[PDB]
Amino acid sequence: MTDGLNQLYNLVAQDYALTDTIEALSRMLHRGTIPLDTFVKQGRELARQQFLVRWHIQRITSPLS
Amino acid sequence: MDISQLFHDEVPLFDNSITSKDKEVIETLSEIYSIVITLDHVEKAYLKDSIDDTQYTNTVDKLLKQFKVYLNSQNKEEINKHFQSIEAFADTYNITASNAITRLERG
Ligand SMILES: CCCCCCCCCC[N+](C)(C)[O-]
Ligand SMILES: CCCCCCCCCC[N+](C)(C)[O-]
Ligand SMILES: CCCCCCCCCC[N+](C)(C)[O-]
Ligand SMILES: CCCCCCCCCC[N+](C)(C)[O-]
Ligand SMILES: CCCCCCCCCC[N+](C)(C)[O-]
Ligand SMILES: [Mg+2]
Repeated sequence: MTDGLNQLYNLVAQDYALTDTIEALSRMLHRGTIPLDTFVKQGRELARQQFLVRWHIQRITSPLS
Repeated sequence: MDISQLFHDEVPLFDNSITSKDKEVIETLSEIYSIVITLDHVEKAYLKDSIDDTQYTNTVDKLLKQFKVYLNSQNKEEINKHFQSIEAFADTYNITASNAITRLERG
């Protein structure tokens, strides 16, 4: 694929991995497997990265998808 | 045009002409978002009685205070500029945080 299509695919893959990881931590939190302080610290960092990944996806796909 | 032409070259995260202030605004939004998402999971976990009542109150208090600090910056007008476009993306892809939004409304 082109550099552009490679880039977009990687960002989507990264978005899904970030969601997978936030959900994994969320399941641990609800279960009591990790403390609240740990979820907040790690959860916030991943969500921060996810915003920017999604911002990036939007910037690429803004030509009417 | 085919996709190969439409998505030929890599696109940078921010436009190469983004001002220092504009970039700062977006970075502040990323922090606001992380609080919204994180809080939404905390609210939901509290509903399942999996979080200690004291730890929950302290954690949510801290998140609420932090949210206020971020919001009360970046000219204050420039953050609302993006809020609508964030809602349009979120509605398109069904990205929700309704428990967080409800809590942030009150506190
Ligand atoms: C949606 C199916 C498309 C899968 C495309 C996989 C991309 C392979 C990229 C290979 N490479 C090692 C050069 O990054
Ligand atoms: C712009 C760089 C974004 C890379 C995101 C990669 C997602 C994997 C996150 C892995 N981990 C759960 C350990 O933080
Ligand atoms: C999905 C990644 C697994 C997360 C497991 C959490 C381990 C955190 C250890 C750090 N801590 C200081 C709390 O011991
Ligand atoms: C999960 C929330 C992510 C929303 C991202 C919104 C992207 C707005 C980008 C605006 N812009 C004109 C630069 O394309
Ligand atoms: C072009 C792909 C856009 C990536 C963002 C998509 C958000 C996925 C929403 C997942 N969810 C299950 C909560 O609806
Ligand atoms: Mg798994």
